[PDB]
Amino acid sequence: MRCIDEVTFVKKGERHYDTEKGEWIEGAKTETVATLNVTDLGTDRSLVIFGAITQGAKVVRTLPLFNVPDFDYVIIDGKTYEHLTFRSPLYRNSMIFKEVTIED
Amino acid sequence: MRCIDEVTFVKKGERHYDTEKGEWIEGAKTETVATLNVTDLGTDRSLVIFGAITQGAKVVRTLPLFNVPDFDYVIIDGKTYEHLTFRSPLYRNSMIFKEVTIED
Amino acid sequence: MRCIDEVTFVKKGERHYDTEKGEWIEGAKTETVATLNVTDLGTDRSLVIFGAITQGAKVVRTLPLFNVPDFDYVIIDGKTYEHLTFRSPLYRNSMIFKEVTIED
Amino acid sequence: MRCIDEVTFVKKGERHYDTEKGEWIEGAKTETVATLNVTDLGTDRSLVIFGAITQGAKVVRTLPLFNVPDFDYVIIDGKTYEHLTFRSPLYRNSMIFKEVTIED
Amino acid sequence: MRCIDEVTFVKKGERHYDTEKGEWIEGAKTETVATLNVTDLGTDRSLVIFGAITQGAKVVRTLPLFNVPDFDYVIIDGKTYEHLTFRSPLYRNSMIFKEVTIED
Amino acid sequence: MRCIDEVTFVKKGERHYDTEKGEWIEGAKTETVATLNVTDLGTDRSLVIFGAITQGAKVVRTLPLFNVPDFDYVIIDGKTYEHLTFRSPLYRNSMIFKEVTIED
Amino acid sequence: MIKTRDQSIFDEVFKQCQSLGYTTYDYKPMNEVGYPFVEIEGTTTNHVANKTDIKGSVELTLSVWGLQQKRKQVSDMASNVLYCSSLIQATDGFYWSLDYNQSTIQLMDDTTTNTPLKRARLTLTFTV
Amino acid sequence: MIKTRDQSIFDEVFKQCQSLGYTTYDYKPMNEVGYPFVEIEGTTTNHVANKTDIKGSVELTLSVWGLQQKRKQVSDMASNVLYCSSLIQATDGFYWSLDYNQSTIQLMDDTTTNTPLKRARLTLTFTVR
Amino acid sequence: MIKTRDQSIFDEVFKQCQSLGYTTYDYKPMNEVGYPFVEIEGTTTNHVANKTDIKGSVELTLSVWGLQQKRKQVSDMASNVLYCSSLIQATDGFYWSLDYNQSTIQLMDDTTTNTPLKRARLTLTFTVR
Amino acid sequence: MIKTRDQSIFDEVFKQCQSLGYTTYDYKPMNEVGYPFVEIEGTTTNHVANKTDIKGSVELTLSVWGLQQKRKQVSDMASNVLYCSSLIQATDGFYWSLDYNQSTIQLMDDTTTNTPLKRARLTLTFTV
Amino acid sequence: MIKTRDQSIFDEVFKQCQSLGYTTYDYKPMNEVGYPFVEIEGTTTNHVANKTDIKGSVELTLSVWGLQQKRKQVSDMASNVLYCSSLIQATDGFYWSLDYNQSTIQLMDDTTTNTPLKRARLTLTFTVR
Amino acid sequence: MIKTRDQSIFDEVFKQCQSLGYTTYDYKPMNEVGYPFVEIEGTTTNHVANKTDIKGSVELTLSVWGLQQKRKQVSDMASNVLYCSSLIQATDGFYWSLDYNQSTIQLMDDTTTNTPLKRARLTLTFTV
Repeated sequence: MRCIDEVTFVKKGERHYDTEKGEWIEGAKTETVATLNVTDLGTDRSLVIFGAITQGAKVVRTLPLFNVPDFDYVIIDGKTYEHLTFRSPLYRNSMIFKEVTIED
Repeated sequence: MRCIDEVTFVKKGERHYDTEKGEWIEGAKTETVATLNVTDLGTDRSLVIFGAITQGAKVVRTLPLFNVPDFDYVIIDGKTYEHLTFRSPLYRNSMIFKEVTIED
Repeated sequence: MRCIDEVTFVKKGERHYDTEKGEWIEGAKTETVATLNVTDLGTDRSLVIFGAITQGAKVVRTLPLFNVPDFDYVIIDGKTYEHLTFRSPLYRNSMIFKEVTIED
Repeated sequence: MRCIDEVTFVKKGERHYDTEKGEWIEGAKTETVATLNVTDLGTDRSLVIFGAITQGAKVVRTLPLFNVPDFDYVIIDGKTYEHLTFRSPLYRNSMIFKEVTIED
Repeated sequence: MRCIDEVTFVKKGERHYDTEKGEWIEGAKTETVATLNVTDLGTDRSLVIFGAITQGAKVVRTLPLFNVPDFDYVIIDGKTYEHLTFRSPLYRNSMIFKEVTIED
Repeated sequence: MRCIDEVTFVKKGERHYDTEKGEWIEGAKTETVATLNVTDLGTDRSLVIFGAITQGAKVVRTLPLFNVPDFDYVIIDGKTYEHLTFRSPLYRNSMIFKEVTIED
Repeated sequence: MIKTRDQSIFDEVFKQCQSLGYTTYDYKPMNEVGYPFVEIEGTTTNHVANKTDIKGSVELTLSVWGLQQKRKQVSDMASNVLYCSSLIQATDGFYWSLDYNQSTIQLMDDTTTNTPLKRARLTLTFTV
Repeated sequence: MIKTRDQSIFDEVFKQCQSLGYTTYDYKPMNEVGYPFVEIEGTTTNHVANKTDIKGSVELTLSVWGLQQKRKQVSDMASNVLYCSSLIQATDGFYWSLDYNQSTIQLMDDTTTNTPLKRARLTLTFTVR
Repeated sequence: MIKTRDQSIFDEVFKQCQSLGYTTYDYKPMNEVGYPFVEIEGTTTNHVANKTDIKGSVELTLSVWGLQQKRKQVSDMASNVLYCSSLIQATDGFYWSLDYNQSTIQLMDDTTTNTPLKRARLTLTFTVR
Repeated sequence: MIKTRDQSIFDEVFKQCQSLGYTTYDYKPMNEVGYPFVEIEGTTTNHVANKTDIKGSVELTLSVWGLQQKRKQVSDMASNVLYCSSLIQATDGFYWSLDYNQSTIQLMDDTTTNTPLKRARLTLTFTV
Repeated sequence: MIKTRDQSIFDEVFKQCQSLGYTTYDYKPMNEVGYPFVEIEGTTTNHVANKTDIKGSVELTLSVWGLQQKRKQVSDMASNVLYCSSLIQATDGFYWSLDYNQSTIQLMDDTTTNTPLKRARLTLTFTVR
Repeated sequence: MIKTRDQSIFDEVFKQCQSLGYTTYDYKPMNEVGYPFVEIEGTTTNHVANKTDIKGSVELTLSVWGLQQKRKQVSDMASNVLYCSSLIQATDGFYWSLDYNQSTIQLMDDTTTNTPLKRARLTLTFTV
């Protein structure tokens, strides 16, 4: 299959709560890049109490002899996604992602 | 495919609220025309508390080497539609529109 | 296709409310006849609070070079129907009707 | 198709309520026999507040040049059924029956 | 088809309530054996208020020239089943059984 | 079929409640190993009141001349599963497992 | 001749509805068409005891169905039924009286079919 | 010979219903067909205490099923059952009394099956005298 | 002409709504488009008796639909309808008087259709005086 | 030795149920088959305070499951459980007393499985 | 310049929220993407009458939406909005006063979208005194 | 730092839970496994006014999750959390007091996952 798109895996640092200040304290981020195959599932409209929102989904596929690094969310084309399904059939990997919003 | 029908893309101006008068104030509109392929999905009867209404849907398809301008709603044959799904498979575009009523 | 069945289109006149008497005042009816193709979908039983009723559905199909007149309900073989779906693929027409009761 | 089973159509007489006695008074029954094609849909078990019951369904098919007499319920093999669907495609008749209990 | 498995049909005796003692009193059982064809559908996990249970289902098929005796429940391989569906297509029989628990 | 993956069957000992201390008392565990065929169905995200969790499912298949020992849960690659369906078609076995957490 | 309270009041109300000239039903058969009709819903009995007899109240519910573009007809039929039920004095073995403070009339729209309809729901309370 | 309150009143009501000549069930089996019948649903117990004994009340619920075109029959059966239950005075080890102010009869239409039926629902409250 | 209690109030309120210049419906047909409108839902009647005649109250419910970006228009229409209905005193055979303590106005958003609308619900209580 | 308010009464009731000779479970593990049994649902604690201690009540709920055609057995087991729980006087560090005015027994039919069942539900209220 | 009872307090609260520097919305459109926002839900009017004029109360409901890991920010915004609404004395033709005994603040988790969110819900009751 | 009442009591309860040695969460992440845990749900504020200040009460809700066959551990955790919360006297700018008459503990079973769990739900009311 044709693999030309770029996918970046991001892992967040350790977190702990500071009761005096009342804020969460976090560490740094580690980013690793890779080139895989991605396809689009379409952007839908959903109606929520406060208004209307749009969310998209994408699928990432991988051939063997590739190891997936530990990660939390994935950045594909300036947007952050977070996985919902993870299937590993016969030494391959297939993932289904959905869009989320991450604090600046 | 045969592309002969007419599609107009409309984008609204900036909006802000006026507390003293209590009315929304907005700018002008920008309209851009194009020729694409459209098909019908049927007009259905729906029962609502106040009575009965009609609503229709259409699908717009586009081949590559065409860029869709930024828009809010689309006017096809004297009626205004607003999209519900947006899919972009392999440098192509396919949109599913649904009818909405816009203030004069 | 074989088109031998007869279909009559009926359009009602203007309506306004007479608040003094408390009755609705109506005008005359305009009826136009045509010959088209009709098929049956079956008569089902439904249970309602007051008892049981029978309701029917039929489909009307039409080839191009025929223009449907403006109408409210359709009379097919001594029974009155009112449409639920209306699709117009490629200069053609297809309708799905349901049975209603009309005041004498 | 093979038509050897026997079907009896029953129509009930006029009914009116007698307020003094508090009972319904009815007339006589008219029974007409015919030979058609019947197939079985199976007997299911259902649970109700008072216990468990069994109900069966059957399908009756008819070729053209046969007219169905007016009826209320049908007796097939010592059991009384009452129809639920009635379809009449292309000068033919097809009916779906479901079992009920009739007063002695 | 290959019919080698063993099926036993059981019919319970007459029952009546004894108000003085407060217990149900019943007669003896009649058992009849036969050889038919059975297949499995799987044992599922179900969660109920008091905990978790298992239940299984089986299908019994029979060719013509065999008459099924009157019965209440069926013992297949040391377990008791009670029928849920009964279909009789073209002088044949097919039954779907589901497991129950019977007092010792 | 190709059977190279390893499966361990675990059966728990007898349990009884010690009402004085308020703790459960348990015996030893018996573990038996085997080599069978396993396939994956994917790991899904589920949202619960306290947060989000991931759970997985796997399928184990077995040819005849193999007897399944009595068991409670199964350990496949450092994770513990508990079955949900059990089907035995024609002297074979097919099982569907789901992931659970077991006390250390 | 002498029935229970429920059946007695049921028969009396049904007789009044028939005498007024309307079409009255209990369970509408399939073969009957034609929109203006009256149907009876149910009955409830309450008991209040003293040292001689057993008394209480009987509650009867019924509805009037019709086409939507005819509201005055349905309202008039409901009012006529209420007024005629208000004149019941005695049956065979019982004495009745209508409780005006607990009888209400409500109109709303019903769309359980393809034909929009209007229903006027009545509630009647009879004191022994 | 001496049972709990629930079973005692259950047996007494069942015996009265059987003696009247009606058909009585607790859970209708599949093999029986015939529309006129009486079935018992449930029981509830409340306690009121004093310095010598424990008293309270027992509530019993049952219903009558029948065809739609026979309302007078169902109403008559319900009234007969109520009247015969009103005559219970004492059982083996207990003294009872029916509370008239909290016993009601309700008629409605039930269409859970293919055949439209008529149901009368009874509520009986017995006070330990 | 003397009508029933429900129809008299219905007609008077409908007449006031028509006279103010608004478009009023009882059941909006399919053929009509255009979003500023008023529709009537239903009525309820209560009876209070004395030694001369029967009195009580009549409750009427309306609604005002419109586009979302026009809230002031809907609120003004609702307030005008309430104020004009507050001036009804006598019909052909009845004497009325509005009860202010049980009349409320509520604004919310309705999204049953594809067009986000604004809804204002009215409750009016008229007392037979 | 000394447990919380909930666990003390839970253990005492479980001990009584075991001593009567019945089979008691908190969640029925699947491997067990056999219809006469007792299971405990949950507890609830309320606090009433004075100037010396903290008092209140503990409510324990449990149910009895059995086959459909055996009602007397289930009713007798429920009554025996109630009577034996009525004799609880003191635990390690607490003094209890059963409140009869809020203890009820209810019988019904349960059909969540293939086999029709008879369930008796108990509610017990203990006062500190 | 002179509006209805609902619109006056609606505009006043909207102006206060805008002046505090927060982003205020009514039916947030699709094209906007940022997450520390306010939105207003609806109003309700009750009437109490005397022999001179009609008075009552107006109830306003609004909520604050933010990201899951930011609770202090949302709580501070809710408290600031409440405090600034507590200083309203008079509008063009009306006199107002906040009823403290019937204003509440509730925090909870909302998972209606793909992103976990935190919502604070406000209820404000204004009395015409 | 003076903070709003809600955040003040939230931080105090969180600090107590952390100091007791338990694991505390607000929204459990995906990557964390291991059963014994505490989670906080919500907060409600009410106001009562006088001629000098504005007072009222704050209600906090939290629950303890654990495996099914360990009830004593969950009950002990809930009781310890309640007792330690009962000793809160003053924060930075506020004075608090716990209302025993309106704090309850409830134990039940939760089966939203494949793992049967045990949950104890706490309700706390703090008076200013």
